[PDB]
Amino acid sequence: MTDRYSFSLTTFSPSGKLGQIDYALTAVKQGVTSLGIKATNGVVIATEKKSSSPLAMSETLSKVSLLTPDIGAVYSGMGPDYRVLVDKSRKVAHTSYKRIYGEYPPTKLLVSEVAKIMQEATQSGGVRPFGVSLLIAGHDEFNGFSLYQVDPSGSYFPWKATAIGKGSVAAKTFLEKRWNDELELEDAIHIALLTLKESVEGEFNGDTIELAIIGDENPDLLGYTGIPTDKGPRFRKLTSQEINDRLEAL
Amino acid sequence: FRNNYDGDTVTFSPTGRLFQVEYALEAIKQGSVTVGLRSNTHAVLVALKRNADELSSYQKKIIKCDEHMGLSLAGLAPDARVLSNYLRQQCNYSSLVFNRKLAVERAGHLLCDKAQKNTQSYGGRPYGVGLLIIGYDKSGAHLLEFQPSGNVTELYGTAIGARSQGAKTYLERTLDTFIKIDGNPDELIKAGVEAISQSLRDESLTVDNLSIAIVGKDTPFTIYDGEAVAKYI
Amino acid sequence: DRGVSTFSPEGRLFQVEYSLEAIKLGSTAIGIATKEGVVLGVEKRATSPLLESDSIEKIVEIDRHIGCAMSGLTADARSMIEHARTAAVTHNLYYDEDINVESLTQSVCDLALRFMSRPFGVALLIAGHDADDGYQLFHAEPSGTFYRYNAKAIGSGSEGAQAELLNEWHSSLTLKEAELLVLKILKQVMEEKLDENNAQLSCITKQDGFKIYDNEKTAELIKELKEKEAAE
Amino acid sequence: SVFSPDGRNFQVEYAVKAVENGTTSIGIKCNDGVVFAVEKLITSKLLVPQKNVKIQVVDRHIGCVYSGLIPDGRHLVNRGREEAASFKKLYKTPIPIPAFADRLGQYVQAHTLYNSVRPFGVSTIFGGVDKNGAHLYMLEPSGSYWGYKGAATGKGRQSAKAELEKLVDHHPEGLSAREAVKQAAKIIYLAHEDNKEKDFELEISWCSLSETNGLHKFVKGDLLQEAIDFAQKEIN
Amino acid sequence: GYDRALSIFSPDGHIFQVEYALEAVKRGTCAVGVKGKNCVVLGCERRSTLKLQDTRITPSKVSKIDSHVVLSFSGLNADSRILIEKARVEAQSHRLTLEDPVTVEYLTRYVAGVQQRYTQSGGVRPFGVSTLIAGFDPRDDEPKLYQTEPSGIYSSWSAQTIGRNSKTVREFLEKNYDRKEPPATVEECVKLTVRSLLEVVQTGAKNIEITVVKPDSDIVALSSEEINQYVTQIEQEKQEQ
Amino acid sequence: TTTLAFRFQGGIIVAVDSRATAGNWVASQTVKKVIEINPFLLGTMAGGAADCQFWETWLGSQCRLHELREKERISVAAASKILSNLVYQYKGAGLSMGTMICGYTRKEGPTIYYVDSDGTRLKGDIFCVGSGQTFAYGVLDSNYKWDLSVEDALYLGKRSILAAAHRDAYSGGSVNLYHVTEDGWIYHGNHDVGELFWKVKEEEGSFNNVIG
Amino acid sequence: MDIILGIRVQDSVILASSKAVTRGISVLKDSDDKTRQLSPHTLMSFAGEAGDTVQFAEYIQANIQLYSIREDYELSPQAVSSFVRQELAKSIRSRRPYQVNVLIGGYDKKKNKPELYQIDYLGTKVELPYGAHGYSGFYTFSLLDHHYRPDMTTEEGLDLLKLCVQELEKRMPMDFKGVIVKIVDKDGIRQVDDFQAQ
Amino acid sequence: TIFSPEGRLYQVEYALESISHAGTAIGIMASDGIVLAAERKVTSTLLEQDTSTEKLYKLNDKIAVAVAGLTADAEILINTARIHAQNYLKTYNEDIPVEILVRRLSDIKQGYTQHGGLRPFGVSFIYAGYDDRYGYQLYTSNPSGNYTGWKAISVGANTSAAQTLLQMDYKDDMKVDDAIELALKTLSKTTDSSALTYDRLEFATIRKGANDGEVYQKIFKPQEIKDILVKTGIT
Ligand SMILES: Cc1ccc(CNC(=O)[C@H](CCc2ccccc2)NC(=O)[C@H](Cc2nc(C(C)(C)C)no2)NC(=O)c2cc(C)on2)cc1
Repeated sequence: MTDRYSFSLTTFSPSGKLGQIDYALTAVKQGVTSLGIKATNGVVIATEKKSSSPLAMSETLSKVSLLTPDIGAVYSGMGPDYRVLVDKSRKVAHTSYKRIYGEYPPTKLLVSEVAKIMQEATQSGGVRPFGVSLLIAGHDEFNGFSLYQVDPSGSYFPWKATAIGKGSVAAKTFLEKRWNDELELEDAIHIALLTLKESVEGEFNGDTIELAIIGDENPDLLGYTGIPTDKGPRFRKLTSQEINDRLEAL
Repeated sequence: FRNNYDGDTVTFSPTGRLFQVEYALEAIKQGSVTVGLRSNTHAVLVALKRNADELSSYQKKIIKCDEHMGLSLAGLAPDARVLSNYLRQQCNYSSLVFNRKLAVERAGHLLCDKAQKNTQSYGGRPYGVGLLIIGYDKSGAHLLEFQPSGNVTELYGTAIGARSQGAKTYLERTLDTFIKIDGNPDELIKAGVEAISQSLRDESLTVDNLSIAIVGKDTPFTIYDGEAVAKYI
Repeated sequence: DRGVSTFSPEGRLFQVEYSLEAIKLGSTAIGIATKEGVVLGVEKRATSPLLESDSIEKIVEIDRHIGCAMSGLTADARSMIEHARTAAVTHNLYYDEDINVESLTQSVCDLALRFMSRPFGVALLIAGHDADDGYQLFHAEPSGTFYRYNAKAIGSGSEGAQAELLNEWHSSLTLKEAELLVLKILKQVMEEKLDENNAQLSCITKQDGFKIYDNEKTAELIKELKEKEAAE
Repeated sequence: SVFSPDGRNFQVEYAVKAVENGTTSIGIKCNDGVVFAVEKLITSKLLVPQKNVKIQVVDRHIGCVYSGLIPDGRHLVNRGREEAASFKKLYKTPIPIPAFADRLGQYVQAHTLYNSVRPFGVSTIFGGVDKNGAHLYMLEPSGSYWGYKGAATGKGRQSAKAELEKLVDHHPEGLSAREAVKQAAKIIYLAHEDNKEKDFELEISWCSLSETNGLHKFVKGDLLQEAIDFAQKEIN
Repeated sequence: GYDRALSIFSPDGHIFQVEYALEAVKRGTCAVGVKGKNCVVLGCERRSTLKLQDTRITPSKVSKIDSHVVLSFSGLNADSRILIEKARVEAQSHRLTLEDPVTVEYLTRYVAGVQQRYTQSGGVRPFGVSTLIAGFDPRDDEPKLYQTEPSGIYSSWSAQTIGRNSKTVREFLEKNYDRKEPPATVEECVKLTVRSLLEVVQTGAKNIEITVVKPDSDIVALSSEEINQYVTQIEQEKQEQ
Repeated sequence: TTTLAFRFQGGIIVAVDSRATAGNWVASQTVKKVIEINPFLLGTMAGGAADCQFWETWLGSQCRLHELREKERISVAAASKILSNLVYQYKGAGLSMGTMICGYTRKEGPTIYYVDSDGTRLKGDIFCVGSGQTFAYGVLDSNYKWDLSVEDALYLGKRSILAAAHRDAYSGGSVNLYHVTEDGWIYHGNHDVGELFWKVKEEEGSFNNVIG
Repeated sequence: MDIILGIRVQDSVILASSKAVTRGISVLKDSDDKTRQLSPHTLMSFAGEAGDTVQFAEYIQANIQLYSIREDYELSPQAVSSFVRQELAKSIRSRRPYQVNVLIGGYDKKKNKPELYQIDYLGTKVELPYGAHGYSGFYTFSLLDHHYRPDMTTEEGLDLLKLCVQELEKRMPMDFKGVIVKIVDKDGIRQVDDFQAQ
Repeated sequence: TIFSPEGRLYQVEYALESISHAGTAIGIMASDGIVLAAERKVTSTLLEQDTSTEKLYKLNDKIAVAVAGLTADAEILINTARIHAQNYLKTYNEDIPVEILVRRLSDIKQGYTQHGGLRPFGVSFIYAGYDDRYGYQLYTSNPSGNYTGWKAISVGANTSAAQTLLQMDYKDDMKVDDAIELALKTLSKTTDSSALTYDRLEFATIRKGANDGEVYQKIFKPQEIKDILVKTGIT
């Protein structure tokens, strides 16, 4: 009992590298590919649902997660690391922002907070960095739609479009070709599905693809009527049925 | 095999040994000799003290613990202070809380448990001292041997320290004689003095060289040094 | 290279043994215990002639009846002195009497055990008087062990100093003889010529307590030694 | 806190060696209790006979005996005692044996989880009578324990285990407490075969529903001699 | 709870972290101090990695502790800020409880004490700093100069130097400084200081800086030009065949 | 209790009574209300007997410690401020003490500080402290001249305590007299009020309020 | 109640403080300085509960001197008074509040204005042309409301205080034993050590 | 946080080594303002430049920093510097003097150097700010906890190259617009890209705000950098 490793496990090498952060990035590279595209009226984030045996229930694993009603996240690298970050991020959106200002945080600031949690594991005693890269997509009244990437070091940066993981190089190139600053949302969904066809080996259907948007407010996903001054969550997981319908005319 | 397995006390060797504990045990062999023996009425400690120079003192090796109990040391002297102090407290706690003189056997169990913790906690070190514990309680006279491994054993007699095997051999043979020295302190002391002798290539044991402590039926624990021991050389 | 409180296969504590080495590199300190008093002398050893010699405090008062000389990493001695003083004043506060010299020493050695990240790099000669046991001299190592001595020397010149103390000490030395002997034995082992600036004398008497001799009274005894040793 | 590449914990494994190196000790379940027994090496003629008690009681109803590092064993029993006290305080009833087993289980197991603690160098045989029967348990340095009809650990464990196996096969009906006491004396004598450079003292304890009212008691005097005698008989 | 012991002994009885701390001192720019009959002077040097520096706002090497005591250092600059802060806090604390400002000896003992503590505590490294502390006791005229080092040893000096090439300047001072006759003028005491620094620095331009302390909290820094008046007087006049 | 200390031409006079009470019970007549801290420092005690004795005995311990640390007698200012700072830590917990720290040093000359358990610390020439203070002030203030001879100042102090011993129910016993110079304090004896009153009455012709 | 007065004239700030220290039925001292210099151009006067009064002043003094020595720079009166306010406002909610009221009189050298700040034990701060703490304010505020002019000289300000003191000697129940007067201008802090029989 | 036999701090030296690979930032101080210029690390077309901030951070209203090193490590230090400034303002009712804020960040850095067994932050700062004691000020801090004041300075990649050029073209009586020019010219010759374009720069000025007597912080937008690139002759 007691924590007896009170020093940093990520130190500087004589060349100025931080080994553990590099190795965490290597872990991300092995990860299943994931992407985000920012449109003019939305953002889309997508990944492959790499099943382990067909006996596993793919729907029961969350690869795309709601963080706040307007914010989503997806990842590449170590799933178990992502899952605990989603929990801590959801909680901090509350403790650090909603309990103070009575409104959910703007995307850049929630991202700032995840970034903080990941940096900490880069410098605290007795811990290793998280083996994930996150893609966070959201909207807020004052900054509109945004998309960010957070890395093992806690670095973040905003993208118009990007991908991470196994086939990241190939996909970044594919998007660069296809991205223009006038895309509707349905256009960006379509481009996301095309980019993701490369990554994937086996089946390519709605039960092997996890895809969510940040779009218009969904009043029927609120759960109550009568306060006309919110129309509801902008985050929306696409159903298996919705993915396939866009794949037929693909 | 002996390589990275003596780093700390919190590590087992592939043989199943704890080398740090074994090394602490080794501080005793290097320590000056002491003897303990008892009959049914009294228990006795005889400790040959060691000097640093001809100009130095013969560092005291017998520590009183209560009116009915005490010990002799061989090894790191500071470690004898830590433990005998803890024993003074346990004796004291027994007196205050329960109006009970603490049983020698319980004193043994308590020392064992204290030493044990240091053979298992990281950043700590085993005690580097062996102790001979005499006492008189409600079940009579007692001698105990403390090993820093946490092993304690009750005996009629024994010896620890430099060339202790000599005295321990003599005692193994003088057994049936001394055990019967009841109600006669001076002969039991003499039997202790003659036991310590079988462990001296050194020399003649002299006036400032010798230390004797005794506890018994109507005799409380008392240490004799110098003038008082002259009659035993 | 593994730990601080680690045992060697010979059953010694590595760090305690290496601290003893540091003490061997220290300036020489000598103590002589008589029936008229206890003398403590030291070698100042200025690392340069620009150093103001009388700013070298290697003999310090603890209580009026207890003084102490040090040798080794003298900076480590600060908190031992401080602790020694607190122990002696606290004792007087709780008991309305002088602390016994043996009790004071035992207390310092208790402090020594508390390794704090490392053992002390300094050994101490503690000298004084109490009603029970009279004039006493103590050597206190950073192991927590202490020893009573009629005479003792610690520091770089101690091997030769001890040998000389072995010949010269007897149970009838007067204080003034004892002063001369400390001075003599220091003159032999010091890597420099002994004068009133590179050596300091001190004593404790029952009547006058612990006094550091000022440079003038020392210079006189140096002059008296040069002469006592001319005729013989 | 270190797995070796084969999935084992190499520090636990070395702890086992230390146990294998210890004095031999046993437990036998009978039809209404448990008996315990141990080999006490007589290092010297100077040891006081009957006076270096290895067997320890927990609460009033649980016996504990062990092989390996004796201090490690005592630490474990101390903890067992607090775990017994804590249970009684909260739930009134004395601690059931399966429950007491998991308490030692988890504690011993905890000492295999962290790099700053070493595992225990004992295997402990313990048991007693609770509200629904007698129970015998053995717990290894990993924290692994199971129930047993018979159990042995220490230097002479193999020869002792073979003897136990024979009894189980030749007494499907169950053994008696009175009998198991004699049999335990036999088994320790047989087991001393693999440690005979020293003389030894025998120590036995038992917890029987009808012979002790379900409390742990030592076997002394008359009954201890009858057991020694019976064991001396089947060796000549 | 990080308490891993960094300052430990080696088999020959040396504490290598304390030793390498001294190495960092000898790496640092040179600092010197010399005391007069009625004064003490402190002198420093500057390096030349870059000279597009702003000198108004860059930390000067002589720091005021109280109004009557100053500290200059050789070694790691970042470490010295920490020793100075604590010395400043203590100086105020001594005034508050003793109703008197510190003696130079007392402030020295305190700073040396803090250095020592850092040589024997878990999970801390010694100070890569050695210091010169100078001034006058309150209501006293006799000048005071003390030196501390990473071990916690401290002592007083007629004159002393520390840092890079101090071996050289201690050489100069040992021949030139007379115990019989301290530089009785403020002026001639600034003389011995600039001379001693000239051996190491080069041209006494934007590199040599000087500070004078007189009794009763009288402490004046110099300007480039008033330094140049000393650079000039020695070069030309002590050039004679 | 009545205690006083005044500064004058020839140093400081310190005089105190020697009575302890509990309610109306006279507990003792032989109590020592002056503490000798070192040969140059005195403290006087008024208020709770234990509070005063304990913390002033402690004050002596802290003053000795300063001698060893700084190789120098502590200043009166700093000795008083140790007591004053300690007592302030305890403010509100109900300590009860009013004291004077008196002594000479080369830096300060003869100095008196009044220290009480409210945390008050004052430097001044003349203080009386205790239940009898007003009786003392009255005699003292109306006979005090800076130019008093040592003999006369000694008497004035003594007489002022007599005054308060007489009128204050919670004062009496005896007077203990001290004189403080550059050479340190000198004790000028114990004086039973039992004897002193009658002697003073006859010799001074005062106390005409008193029968016989 | 001790008397703590402050008047801000055109070129200086003047503080007058009562010299008496009274415990119970005795005036123990008639020459007390209820003032601490905080820096060469900032002066604080204080009244309130017995021990708290000096302990607080000297703690404030220590902090300001520290800052000065650390920055080789003098804090402005506005800054010092904010430090003090926040210190009191902390104290008011602690286990045992400091029961001290203060006047801070300083000369701001950057602005060349003199400044008077009144702060009570609760940490209530205000800047005023003249101020007072305790009962004394009940007489002086109105008196000064009548006689004060914003552009008075330091010599005129001292005549205004003389009125204030004389009024307090006519109407206050207790003998406060006269006042010590101190001036804070561009040249720093000085004492008019001759106010009583003048 | 341990010493080498030489008397240098391993983890620090290696941290500075880390910083030398970071996008270059320059600070230049005029008579009437400070310029902050910094270069982004090998970027992409898809990287959002509009809402992007990574090298230039506002600390309060009078003080900005330029970052060379680990972006996330700097986020930590920026946040606690922002807090310290607000603590100072709350305590004193005065904006924090530049030096004081700089000293505090440096003292934080120094800690990791000396105790706790945590790794230093891999970050260097250029501080540009104004206070009424010393006017415009430029400071620098690195992972050793060391801070110094500058007329002009650079940190990160190619400081040797950049430092040579600034000494060659800087002269005390400079105006802000000349300092802007000097900043961009120096980055033009020390870049690793083919040429310097707008989407690879962050730019900031601390001026005297035309006509007022009050201090203004301007962080140049994309389109604004693009423009100031035209005037100087880099298009
Ligand atoms: C050394 C010395 C002795 C005597 C004095 C003068 N004070 C005194 O004589 C004060 C006066 C009362 C008082 C005033 C203010 C606060 C508390 C108490 N008396 C004192 O402290 C008494 C002394 C005393 N008490 C008793 C008995 C045993 C209660 C009968 N016998 O003597 N203790 C108390 O009042 C006292 C009560 C409790 C509870 O704890 N101490 C000063 C200095």
